[PDB]
Amino acid sequence: MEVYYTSLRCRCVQESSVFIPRRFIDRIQILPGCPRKEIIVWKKNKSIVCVDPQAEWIQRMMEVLRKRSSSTLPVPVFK
Repeated sequence: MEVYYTSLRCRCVQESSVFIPRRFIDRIQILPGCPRKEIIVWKKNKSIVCVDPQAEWIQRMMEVLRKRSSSTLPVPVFK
């Protein structure tokens, strides 16, 4: 799915829902002036893609990355 936004307030005018495998992704920006949330994917081949925030795969990948930023911490020590 591809969505086009006549709106002039957001930098993402065109969003895609097509799956982007994790191995080709460098980084993902989350933007909560623009009245809607944006997810901008920086691919490993220097291209940029705005992603449909409602796509299932991107919600699943974000859940994984958020759960991992607390799972590779050093193991605390007590007493």
